[PDB]
Amino acid sequence: KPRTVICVGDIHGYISKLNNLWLNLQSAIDPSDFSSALVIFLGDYCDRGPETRKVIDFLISLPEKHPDQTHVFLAGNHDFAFSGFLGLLPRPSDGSDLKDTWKEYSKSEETEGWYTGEGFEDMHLQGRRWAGKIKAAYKGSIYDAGSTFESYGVPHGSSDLMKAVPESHKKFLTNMVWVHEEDDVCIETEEGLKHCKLIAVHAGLEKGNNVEEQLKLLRAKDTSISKIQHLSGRKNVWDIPQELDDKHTVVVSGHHGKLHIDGMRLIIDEGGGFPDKPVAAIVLPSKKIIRDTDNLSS
Ligand SMILES: [Zn+2]
Ligand SMILES: [Zn+2]
Repeated sequence: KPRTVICVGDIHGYISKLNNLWLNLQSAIDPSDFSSALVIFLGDYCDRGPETRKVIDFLISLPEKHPDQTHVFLAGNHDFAFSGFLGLLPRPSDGSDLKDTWKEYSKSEETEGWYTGEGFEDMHLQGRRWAGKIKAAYKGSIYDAGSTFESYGVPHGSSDLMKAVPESHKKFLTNMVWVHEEDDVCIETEEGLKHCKLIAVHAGLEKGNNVEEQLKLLRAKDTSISKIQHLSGRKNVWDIPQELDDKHTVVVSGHHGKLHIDGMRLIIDEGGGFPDKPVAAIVLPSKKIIRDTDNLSS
C-alpha cells in the first residue's frame, strides 16, 4: 500500500482551524495509513490569526503524538521574517552583511516603518519589515505580525518578543526547511496511479532559471537575498517551471491564498490567513481535499 502524504496549507495562527483539520484528517484516513503518513506543512504558521504561540505548540507536539509519522515544516515568507526578527537566520554565506539586504527596498522604509529597536543593525530586511509599524486593516506591520507579538504576550514591535518566545519555538523555527524533496510519492492521475518525485516549497519555483541552482540556494538557506521569490512570489512562481513539467514531479505550495489543483501543480492555501476561510489539506494519493470545516466520521 502506498504511503499517505498530507500537505497542509497556511495556518496563520488559527489554532482552532489547525486542530479541527487535524481531527478531520483522522476520519478521512484510516488509522494504519495515518500513523505512518508523511505530513508536510507548507509554511506561514504565524501572523494575521490570533494564536501563533498555540499553533507552534501544536506543531511541536506532533512527533510525540504520532511517532511513526514524518513531519516536515516548510518556512513560509511569514515564518522566515519572524525568524529574521528573532535573529535566528544565519549570516549570508557569501560574507555580506544582513544589512545589505535593505538597499533594494530602501524607499519603502518610511511607509512600512521598519523596526529600529534592539538588534536591528544585524537583522535581515524581512525581519525589520515584519516588526515594523506600518503608517495608517494591517495588524501592526505589513506582515500582520501584531497578532503574533500579542499571542506571546508582548506589544507589537517590541524587542521583548525575543525573550517571550520559548527556546522550543526558536528551535522549531531553526528546524524549518525552505524546500522539501521526496524521491518517491504516489499520486492518482486520469490515466491511473503514478509514482512521482515531490518538491514542497512555500510559494513555488521560478521560470527560466536553472531548477537545481534554485534548489541549491533553498537547501543552503541563502540569506543574502532581500525578497525570496520562492517564499514571497506570485505569478512568477505559480506554474511548474520548464525542467520539471514532465509529469514526474509534484510541486506543492501554499502561500497564494487560493486552492488550485492543476495536474502535478498543487497550490493548497484556501485560508489565505482570513478568519472566515477554511484551512485545507490535500491527501495523496487520492488528491482528496480535507478542510477544518468538514464534519467527518469513520
Ligand atoms: Zn500565507
Ligand atoms: Zn506566504
